Amino acid sequence: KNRAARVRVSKGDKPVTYEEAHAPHYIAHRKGWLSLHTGNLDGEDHAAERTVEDVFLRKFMWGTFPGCLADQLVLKRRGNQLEICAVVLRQLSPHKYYFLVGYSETLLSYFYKCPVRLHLQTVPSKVVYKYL
Amino acid sequence: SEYAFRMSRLSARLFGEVTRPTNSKSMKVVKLFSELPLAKKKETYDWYPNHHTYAELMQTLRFLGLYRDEHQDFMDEQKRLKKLRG
Amino acid sequence: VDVPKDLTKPVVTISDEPDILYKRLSVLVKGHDKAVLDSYEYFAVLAAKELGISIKVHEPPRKIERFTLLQSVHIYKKHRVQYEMRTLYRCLELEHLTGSTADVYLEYIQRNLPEGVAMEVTKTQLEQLPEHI
Amino acid sequence: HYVDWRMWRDVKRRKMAYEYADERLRINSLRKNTILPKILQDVADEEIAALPRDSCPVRIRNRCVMTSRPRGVKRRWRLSRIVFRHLADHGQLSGIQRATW
Amino acid sequence: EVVIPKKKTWDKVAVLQALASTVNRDTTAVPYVFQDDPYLMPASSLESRSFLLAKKSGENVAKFIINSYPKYFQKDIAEPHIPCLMPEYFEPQIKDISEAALKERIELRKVKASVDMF
Amino acid sequence: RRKALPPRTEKMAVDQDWPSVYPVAAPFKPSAVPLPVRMGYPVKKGVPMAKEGNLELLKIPNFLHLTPVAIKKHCEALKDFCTEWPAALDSDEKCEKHFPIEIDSTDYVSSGPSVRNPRARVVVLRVKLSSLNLDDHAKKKLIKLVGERYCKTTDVLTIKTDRCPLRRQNYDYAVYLLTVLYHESWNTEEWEKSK
Amino acid sequence: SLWDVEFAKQLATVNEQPLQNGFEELIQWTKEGKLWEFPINNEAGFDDDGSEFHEHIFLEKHLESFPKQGPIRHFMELVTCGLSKNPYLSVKQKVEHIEWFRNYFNEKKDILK
RNA sequence: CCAUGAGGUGGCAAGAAAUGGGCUACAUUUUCUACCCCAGAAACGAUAGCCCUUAUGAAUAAGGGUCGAAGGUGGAUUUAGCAG
Ligand SMILES: [Mg+2]
Ligand SMILES: [Mg+2]
Ligand SMILES: [Mg+2]
Ligand SMILES: [Mg+2]
Repeated sequence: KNRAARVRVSKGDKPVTYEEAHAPHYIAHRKGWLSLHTGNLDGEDHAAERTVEDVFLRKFMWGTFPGCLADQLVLKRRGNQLEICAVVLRQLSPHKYYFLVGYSETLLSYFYKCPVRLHLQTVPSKVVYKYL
Repeated sequence: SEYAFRMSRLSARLFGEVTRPTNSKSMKVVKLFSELPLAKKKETYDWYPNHHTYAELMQTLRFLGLYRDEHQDFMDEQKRLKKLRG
Repeated sequence: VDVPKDLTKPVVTISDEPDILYKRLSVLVKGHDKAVLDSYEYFAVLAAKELGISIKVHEPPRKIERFTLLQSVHIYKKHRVQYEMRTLYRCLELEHLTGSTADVYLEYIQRNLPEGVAMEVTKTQLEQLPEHI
Repeated sequence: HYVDWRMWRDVKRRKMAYEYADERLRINSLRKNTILPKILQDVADEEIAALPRDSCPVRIRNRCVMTSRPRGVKRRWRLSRIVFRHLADHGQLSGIQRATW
Repeated sequence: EVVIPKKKTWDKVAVLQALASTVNRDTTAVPYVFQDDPYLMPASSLESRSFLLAKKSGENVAKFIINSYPKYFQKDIAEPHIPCLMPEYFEPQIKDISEAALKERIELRKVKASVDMF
Repeated sequence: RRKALPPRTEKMAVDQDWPSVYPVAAPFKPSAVPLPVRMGYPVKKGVPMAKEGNLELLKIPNFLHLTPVAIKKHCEALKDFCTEWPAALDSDEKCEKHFPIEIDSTDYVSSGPSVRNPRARVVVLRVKLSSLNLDDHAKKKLIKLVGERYCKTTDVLTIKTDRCPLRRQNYDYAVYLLTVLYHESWNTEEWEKSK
Repeated sequence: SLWDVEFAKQLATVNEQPLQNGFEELIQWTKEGKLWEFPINNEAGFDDDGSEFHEHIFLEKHLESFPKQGPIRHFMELVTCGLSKNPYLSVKQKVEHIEWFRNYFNEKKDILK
């Protein structure tokens, strides 16, 4: 019995989505990697820096867009430019959405001295994979 | 042979290395000042970005009141509870 | 209906210095997804065909590195957890390729990267003999 | 705001070792060389001995960044095995598969 | 004897100018500055104005935070140093009439100039 | 309160400028994409998840941009800019005859903000001595000096250069090294004449 | 010149308008220089102050104040060898190394053994 | 919460003893020599100790000389194993 990146089976009255529904030994078989970079490949370096920085990205963005997200993010790093993809709920106003988007994007660009972009997909209610 | 010895001398004079013979404790200096020390290599100097910077940034940003820190809300709520209960 | 009249074309100058002659542009793409690698390779070969240059491709073997971790935290030497990093190689060689063609094609592809891929250029260019020899 | 005072000490040691890395290499070469005067070698030895503490790169330790665990830390990723397993299970990092071969 | 094509020189932006002129404007699509999803899709002039103004206000907020706490972003992690990304410094130096006068035209205000004339 | 407009599927016509609606790399944006393709582990008596909440299509790399039509268009556009290779050079023997001194550098490119990487300094070069030396004494001298930088099977002398961090510094050092090496192989010494 | 710059920035503000294309965004990023300059030579900048391979490797001109046989000569020749082998420490760092060594054995010149 | 927190010097980390897991060998299928398999000799065994050298360190490991013994297949208390 191993407990790792898996949700306990409940009565069947709580939504669960694809990524946490599937096991961590199903990552490459039936999932995709959340972060996209080449530091893990051979010949590259700074993999520790990549991991720490992208973990900080995820933390800061999850906590600066609280209550609207319902799933993990998608990071896409093609050379210099960084891209983020999020799925959120239509809870708060588009005013707040755009304001926080611009604010956080400017902060990340200024901090990492790097071109950053981010996109968001609104959903009325978080898509459930199954009821476990 | 002296011929091969002088061949090596010329090759060293051409490619940079010392022509005169040298011991291993003398090539020590060569390879030391060739390869940088671990203390100077950034692998040791910068083992990770500064928790100082990160935590100070997030603390000031909470003081601004934008990042709803769940862990900090937990901590200070239980702090309030303990200071209420004595 | 909206079709522009005068298409703005960038300025170009043919400097007096002659362009460099690359003997071989050998690019090596390292990836994690063989399908993504195949798509990128199709893209590259189609671009090279449309630009009018020779092409060739072959797939070096998959390289894997694994290392064992203790599955639990405190005391469990029997039960470990394993991982593997798989890097997949793909090569593309281009011969009889001019310097400016190299510039334009590499700019195109370098803007057309996907994310999870590493790209290694090896450029082979011939030149004449020096004057001091 | 480091994880703990042992991490604080380790970072101080690393900083000192870096900001006196060159001089240590120079005098260590001047020591370990053999053909030079042995009295000069001894001078360099006593100079190294008089150098301050926390200045050598041997006292530092390749600790983890997240949980401050000294042992079971990979030099490449700099993360403890536990946090590595954490992130691999959460699929946060890229291009790592379970070796079910 | 031998034929060699002549070398050419391009601007870093010229290639992308070509790529852009290659493609026409998107049809039946809002500006690229606006998002793509339908909920965030600005569907009126006044609301779109307010939206990109909120974005500009976030940009100004970013400027304010960076010029209020420069030391946080002081790290030049990126290999190419960029003053556009470096934090901004409108800080008068120590009392120095000559250097203060030279810094007048750098600070772009009037109180410093009044004090310097004084 | 607010309500989102319906997706662009019905709005987009059947004849449509896909290279224009997707000029550069961008997310999948199912609201804009009319294709109903799904991807996901189908549940028992079920099917994969719909394209809307299918974040795994975003996880995987994205190639909706740059369709085959887009690639055709951009290559037709850049055909005017790209130059042509000399027709006289159509074989490797002819190319190495015209320009014997081969030289090659290399470097990776990886995702991240920084771009320097030590391997940027490495370079190597090659030249066959069958046609360059034109003599025997200096040839024997040079082959005695060099230990393994040569290989007579394919008949090319190869030498690397990374002693300098800059590629141009490595290049200039290799050129000057070859020059001085030829100048020093030209002459000889009495201990070399005595063998 | 000053008022010319004022009028130039005014004209630039009048010109600047929001973009509509990712290609235009890329043009802007390359304008401010954050976007990498293809081809990636990994050396766009950092030319080592126009230093040269001979300035890096040949320290014979820096080595003048001691004979060509002594133990200080031996040590400093090995130093120059190692420095020339090291590419990244530039001519500056090499001359600071040699300066510190000069100071060392000249302040310990009381021996000459 | 003048501390049960924090900072800097040192040693601590041995065995009268029993036991566990691994290495060496209790021989001639062994030991040595060149090759790894058509040969020739011996009739073995120190990964411990003493001395010296070397690797990095500011301050254990490998190598060289000496020491050349214990040791004589324990069986059903019980370990691993169904083929590469
Ligand atoms: Mg188990
Ligand atoms: Mg240590
Ligand atoms: Mg205690
Ligand atoms: Mg030691």
